[PDB]
Amino acid sequence: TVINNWLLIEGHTIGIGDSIADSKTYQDIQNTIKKAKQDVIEVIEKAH
Amino acid sequence: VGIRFCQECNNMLYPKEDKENRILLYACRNCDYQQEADNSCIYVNKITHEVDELTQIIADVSQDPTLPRTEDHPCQKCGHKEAVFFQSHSARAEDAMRLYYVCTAPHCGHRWTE
Ligand SMILES: [Zn+2]
Ligand SMILES: [Zn+2]
Repeated sequence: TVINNWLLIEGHTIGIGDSIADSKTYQDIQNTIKKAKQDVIEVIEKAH
Repeated sequence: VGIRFCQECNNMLYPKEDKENRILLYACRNCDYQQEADNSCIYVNKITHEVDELTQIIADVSQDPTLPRTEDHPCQKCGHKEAVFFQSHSARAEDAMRLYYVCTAPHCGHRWTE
């Protein structure tokens, strides 16, 4: 009871802004994915 | 290693032993036919079966639009730039991810593995 009635004051939510990171983080994630793709391509070629 | 057929009833020749001369004979049991066995070997068993796939690879595979092709590795015979490559494509091939290239361009049909 007391915690719900305090959240009546503070409030809680979820939104689009909660599901997006900074542009630097997006660039880092893209760089990591590109590096992973390059490494797996190199592994495929080495196995070939 | 192979199978030889009779010429009278066209049945299968089984190996027989010529007791009097001590030579391998192929004698059909459907009739009385007996023939001299040239190879002197009957059965060969490659249980590890180090078989070459390019002998089982047909040239028209190069006509497949669903197969990848690179200009990196040229043909040995005709030196054509573009060649289609694919894996073993065969079961019980042990553990093999090696590449079997087939040269494109008509009437070439050359194949090679690297
Ligand atoms: Zn016969
Ligand atoms: Zn060629």
